Amino acid sequence: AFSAPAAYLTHQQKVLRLYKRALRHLESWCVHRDKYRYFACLMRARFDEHKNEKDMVKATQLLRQAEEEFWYGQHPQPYIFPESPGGTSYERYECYKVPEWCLDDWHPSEKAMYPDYFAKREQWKRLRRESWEREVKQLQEETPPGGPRTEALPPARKEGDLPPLWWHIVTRPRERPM
Amino acid sequence: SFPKYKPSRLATLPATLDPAEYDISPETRKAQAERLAIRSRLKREYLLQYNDPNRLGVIEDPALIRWTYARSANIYPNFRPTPKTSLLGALFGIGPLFFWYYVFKTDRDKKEKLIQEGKLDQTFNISY
Amino acid sequence: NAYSTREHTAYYIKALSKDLPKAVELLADIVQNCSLEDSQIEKERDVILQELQENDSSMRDVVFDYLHATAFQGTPLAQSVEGPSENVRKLSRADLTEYVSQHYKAPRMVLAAAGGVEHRQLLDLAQKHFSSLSGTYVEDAVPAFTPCRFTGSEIRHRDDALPLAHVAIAVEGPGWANPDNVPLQVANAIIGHYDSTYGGGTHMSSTLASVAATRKLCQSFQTFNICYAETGLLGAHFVC
Amino acid sequence: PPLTLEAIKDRVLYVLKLYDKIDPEKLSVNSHFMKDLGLDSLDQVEIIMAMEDEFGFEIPDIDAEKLMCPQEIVDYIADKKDVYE
Repeated sequence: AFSAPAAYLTHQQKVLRLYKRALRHLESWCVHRDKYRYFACLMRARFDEHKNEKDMVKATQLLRQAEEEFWYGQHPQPYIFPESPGGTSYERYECYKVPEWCLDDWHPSEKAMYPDYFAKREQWKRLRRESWEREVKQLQEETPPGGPRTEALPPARKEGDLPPLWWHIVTRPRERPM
Repeated sequence: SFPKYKPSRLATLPATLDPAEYDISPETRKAQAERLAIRSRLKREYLLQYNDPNRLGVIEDPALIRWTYARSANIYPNFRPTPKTSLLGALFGIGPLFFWYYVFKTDRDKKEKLIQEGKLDQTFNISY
Repeated sequence: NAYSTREHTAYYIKALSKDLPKAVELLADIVQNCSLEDSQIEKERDVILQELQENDSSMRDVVFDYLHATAFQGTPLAQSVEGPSENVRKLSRADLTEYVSQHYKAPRMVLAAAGGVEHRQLLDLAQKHFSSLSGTYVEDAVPAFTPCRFTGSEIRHRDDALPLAHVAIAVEGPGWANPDNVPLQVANAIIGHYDSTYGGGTHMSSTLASVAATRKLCQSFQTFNICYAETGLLGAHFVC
Repeated sequence: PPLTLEAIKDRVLYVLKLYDKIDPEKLSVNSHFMKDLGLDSLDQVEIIMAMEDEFGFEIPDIDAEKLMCPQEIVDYIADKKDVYE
């Protein structure tokens, strides 16, 4: 689901990321909601103060100094969402995630236990097998002569065509497979 | 003026605190775009093979083959007996052996001396 | 007229007050809509190389360039304004256009007037002519100011053929904004300046000047306080 | 905790309505914060943070900046949580 990255981060995006990091670390330091709200409004005012600086050199120096302040003031143990990277539950269910291709190796008796599901799976396999050629053709056509200069992939131009390189994204293992 | 962060080999400098991330030039942006181009081409090739409904097996990554070869095969062909290589080899190969010889020989000689002088206790040491 | 320094570049027009609008128009055209035509580029390359050959004669400029090279070695300030001859021959229209785009920006420019100029008239003319110029940097490429290290060093080009010896000695000094600049300027005024043409000679208050006149030690000696944003060269230059 | 699509939409609209700067009446699933509403970028950051706190899952910054709409937030949450109804 992650969007393709860009070659560089714009100054606005860097400022936004600094804002988010500062707010989250402040919330870590300000455990109680009221103190967090007060100091968060303070931080928003701090950003607004130089929101409209015309000189880009001055704004860049301000961003640099703000990052230095953030590193000094970062919470040693910032709060991490349980399922986020570094979180307590990050990748906890990875082992339970199993690739779709495994079902093909099931014994016929096992596949018999779930007939309708495997019929639907055969339908999906047919869809992928038909769509592959058109997807390759579309990717070739849209691709620039030098080569793909970004990771972004084109959407389906015409009806009856699936988005190019759609199988793994669509059939990715469920977040909580069990 | 909060104290600055001294980067080290096991504590890399944060990109936020990178002195170069705030001095960007046209050439640097061009280079970044080229690096993204390389990555995008590699990812396109990989995803094309990875989503191929006919492919059955590993997608041989040349990079992994190169890493394994460089870490095993290419070492001796690209080795030249040099002052650093020769001295480090001598030290780390034969040095420890002579240190352990000194240690064990001294200990054993002391033990033998004590046994000869009848000045060692083996009252119940009957299982060697 | 125009003057370029290691830290500043200026274009100014001396003109009658009644001609202020046309002067503003011409300055705007020069700053923004500069052709940088290639043929003129080649001719100016020839001219610049010839002038680099000429400046070698000027001993004082050569000595001050050496002083900057040795004192601020490894830093942008060491570079001369004219630049190496190899760069001059290798420069291209693309590089000049890029320099104008990156360094010529509205926030980094000041339009200044003196004499019979009404500030309202100047502001209106600037809005008319200088408004288009922008401070945005293409692809968010913003130049970053770099503090420059001062290194105690000695650069001696020994050319005994030369008639007289030029020596420039300096210590690191305050920046432009440092309040210490005034007392250092007072101290340098105390040290003074002397040239053989000076009439005062021995009776001059400056002890160095009096001694040089009495013993004819030096043809010329002057004290300089060269200041850049974060560093400066404080010292003296004497030909002897 | 089925976390159906309608529940996600209702909770996102809940958070946005409790947002003082947004006027509740004109708030709609398709009300782009940047254009239809008057929110600026920092308001986009704050609203994304509020959503991630409400649902307890962190939206990566690259994806977070591009939402620009409540329905986009709802569908992204559905994709992350595998909500198919």
